[PDB]
Amino acid sequence: MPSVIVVGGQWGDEGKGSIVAYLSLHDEPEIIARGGVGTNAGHSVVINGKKYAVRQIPTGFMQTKARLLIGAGVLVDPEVFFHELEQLKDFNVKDRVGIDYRCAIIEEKHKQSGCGPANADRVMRKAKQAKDVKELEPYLTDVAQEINDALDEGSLVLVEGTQGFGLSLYYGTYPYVTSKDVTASSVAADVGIGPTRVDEVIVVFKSFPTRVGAGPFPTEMPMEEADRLGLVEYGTVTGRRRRVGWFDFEMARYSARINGATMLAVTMLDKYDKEAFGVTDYDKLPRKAKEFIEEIEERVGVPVGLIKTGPELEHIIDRRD
Repeated sequence: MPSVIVVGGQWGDEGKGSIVAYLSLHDEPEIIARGGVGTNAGHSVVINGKKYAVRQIPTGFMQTKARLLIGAGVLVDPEVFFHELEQLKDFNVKDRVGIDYRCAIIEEKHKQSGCGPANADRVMRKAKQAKDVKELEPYLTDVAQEINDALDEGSLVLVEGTQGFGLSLYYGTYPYVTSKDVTASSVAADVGIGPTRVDEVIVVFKSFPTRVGAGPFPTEMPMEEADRLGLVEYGTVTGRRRRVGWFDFEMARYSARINGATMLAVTMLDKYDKEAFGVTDYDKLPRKAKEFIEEIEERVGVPVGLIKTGPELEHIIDRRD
């Protein structure tokens, strides 16, 4: 059934984790594969007051009745993998987690995240694979296999990528980008699925774009201003203070076009307008809020099917009728 690919249209941290979590529970997909680079991104989600952060395992772990797979095109770090298996032991992920036996491994000599150096040898065919380490075996499998199997069985499959279009290796702010393409097409290749097998493509966006480290930020705002509006965010893995800037409709439109976005997702709308916090019904949104949304759909050319009005799961407006 309608396979959904979730990717970011900015510079990562758009809240891809929250969206995947919502869909995992509301839609109840049978498979939740993870794509992208590796563990250099910690997708977070707030489950009833408790904040979570995963870098290896998909952000759909809350859905016990579903397998969590990791695409072959994704780098795996044994240290973080097992760490999260313990952190999520309450969800019994260790029983439904599968790592493609063709995934590249991130060794300490790479970490010297290590995703960059890892891919360096990856394309140089010098790094080992998942089936080369003993610790990783009871989880090995063929993600491309299971995904296609369920896909033919009309089963729902949800895949999530990492980073954002802005960090794309091809269409990103080179050289200030990741070590690979993060478009919906790439994510599909990471899990082993044909482009014609993809039904829906959701490009996530957040009221205020953010950056991590050097890089061109046209809509960037003085951090002094980011403090007044209260948009100060810290990396879930580095604790680094991300740079903030106002929405970039131009980029949003472009990033949504190349990704062939069939749906748009907006998050942290409450940060743009306090009067929108908790809203579940679009019609119950304040003028200012509706203005922003409508403006996005007209500037991007794609309708927003999901709107996050808070960090909690219930804080979201689902209009995918």
